[PDB]
Amino acid sequence: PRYLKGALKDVVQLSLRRPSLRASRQRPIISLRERILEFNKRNITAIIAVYKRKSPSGLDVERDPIEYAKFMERYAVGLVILTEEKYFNGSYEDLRKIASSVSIPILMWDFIVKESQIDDAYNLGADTVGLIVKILTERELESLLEYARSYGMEPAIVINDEEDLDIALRIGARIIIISSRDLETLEINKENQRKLISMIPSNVVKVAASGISERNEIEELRKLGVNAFEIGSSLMRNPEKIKELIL
Repeated sequence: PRYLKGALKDVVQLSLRRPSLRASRQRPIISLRERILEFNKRNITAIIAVYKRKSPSGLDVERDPIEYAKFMERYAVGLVILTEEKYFNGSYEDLRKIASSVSIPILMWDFIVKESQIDDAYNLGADTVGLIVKILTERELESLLEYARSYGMEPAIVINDEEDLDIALRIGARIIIISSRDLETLEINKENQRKLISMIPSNVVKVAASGISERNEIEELRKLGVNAFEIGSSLMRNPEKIKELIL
């Protein structure tokens, strides 16, 4: 991984130390990219609902994974499931459980740093994974992207700045997550997010993340070319906000 410090470095040490999992995948690979695109053509708002019990940028929510997933199934273009243990209190089990209960596409969000964590996604039912630029060498990032593709997965590439984005373009990202929230400071910059978005080619699926909270924002960002929307903690709090958000 890259040279790091503080909370980030600590997540990446744990992730490297993280025990693999034995299991057989019992679902098909459902592409997140392809379904975002269907929603666009179908003129339906593409919301990606996140599941997380805890995050550094919210208060803890105790809530049933399955009940949440089954509920979002009626509405969301897909689900993000956190499986990072320390900072997000997530588990592979949340993934397994939800994966056996819904058949919308599932992205596993963790700090992915080695092949075996990709094996776990696959083995557990995840349709795809988040690859984090700020965390990986160009080499590792290219290496794990190829590896995810060997299973049939098309990973999302998560970005914050122009350097991130340039490296996503290097590897030929097909799906990019543009987060406005900095991993370290937790500062949100929507102005920087908008510029990043303007700089991304049309042929690439663009998902805006962090900070989104109302249909007007979603509408403004759609006019700017955004395809789908990762929405987290507020849906954890109030899952039925998504009916409002998809109008």
